[PDB]
Amino acid sequence: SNAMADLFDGMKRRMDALIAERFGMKVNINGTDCIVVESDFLAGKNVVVFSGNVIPRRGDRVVLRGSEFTVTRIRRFNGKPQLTLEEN
Amino acid sequence: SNAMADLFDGMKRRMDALIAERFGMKVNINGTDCIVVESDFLAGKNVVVFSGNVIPRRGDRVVLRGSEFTVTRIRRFNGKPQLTLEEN
Amino acid sequence: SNAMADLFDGMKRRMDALIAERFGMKVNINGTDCIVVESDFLAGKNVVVFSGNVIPRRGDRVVLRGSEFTVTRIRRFNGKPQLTLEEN
Amino acid sequence: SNAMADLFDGMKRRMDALIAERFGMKVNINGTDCIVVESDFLAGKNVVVFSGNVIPRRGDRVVLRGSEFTVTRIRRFNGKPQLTLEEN
Repeated sequence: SNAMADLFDGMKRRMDALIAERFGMKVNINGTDCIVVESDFLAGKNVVVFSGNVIPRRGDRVVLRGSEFTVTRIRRFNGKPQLTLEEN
Repeated sequence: SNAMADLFDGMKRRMDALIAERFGMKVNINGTDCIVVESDFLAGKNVVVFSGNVIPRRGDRVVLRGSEFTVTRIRRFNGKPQLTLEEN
Repeated sequence: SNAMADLFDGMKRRMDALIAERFGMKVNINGTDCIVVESDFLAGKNVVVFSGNVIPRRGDRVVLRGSEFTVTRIRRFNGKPQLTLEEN
Repeated sequence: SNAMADLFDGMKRRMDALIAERFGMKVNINGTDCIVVESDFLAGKNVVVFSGNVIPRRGDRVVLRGSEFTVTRIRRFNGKPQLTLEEN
């Protein structure tokens, strides 16, 4: 019952925290700093947002690796924002 | 790199398929049959949708266990539709 | 590094505790009570020992489900004692 | 039933193969080449043997990183040989 489900949830939570720790980048989205991971490591730059303190939007300017981008579209990747970014 | 990430993805995919197999219910949402799991097993009926062949919406009538419901709101649960259903 | 390895270890530890919780049986081996799981659920009765407080041996009498057995041979199953038991 | 158990087994199998891939070393034990991982990454050199084609023994000479060692003792680490090696 819950046991199995509660276990699975914790494993998923720890699994994502590890991916973010290993490949995450520090990035600024609409004024808020957060961690993102390039889609290269998981699969017009593409990245999925791991921090839970931001809600990215189409329009938002994203500073990544010193360059400015614009979130042109937003998909889902296991419930996480997958952003399509375009140079400015 | 990808190895770890590709592994994690497969584990997540298999983990959800098992939860659906063990606790999933067969239910009809807006004319389409699909599998859903009561939130009781994972945490005004509440359920998360596991089948990938439906896109639930506020308004949709849901036949569950012989009764009709209406999806009043839709949240996310690890990227899956979590529906709040009300009796008719 | 350790992170990934430490994570994997904990998942394995929790994974086994769940299997034991769901299918484990209470059994007496050479005077000590412990949990065992029938090989039917994992693959001349055959079982693997989950409790860490016993060290089974060829010769040992095992009371299981009301009947007495003798451990005729001992293999390994992911590092756990897999006992071959014969009726008395 | 088996489903959960069969899933857990596969995850464990894939989990170990990944650790070996990331930290494994190529080493010769009693004439046979195999993969080993330093205990530093998992916890008088100490290592656990991942390859399934060897059966290490006390006495065996082990060539590791260009140096010769002797397996002085053998423990278990989740069912895998954990060897204690001494310089020659």
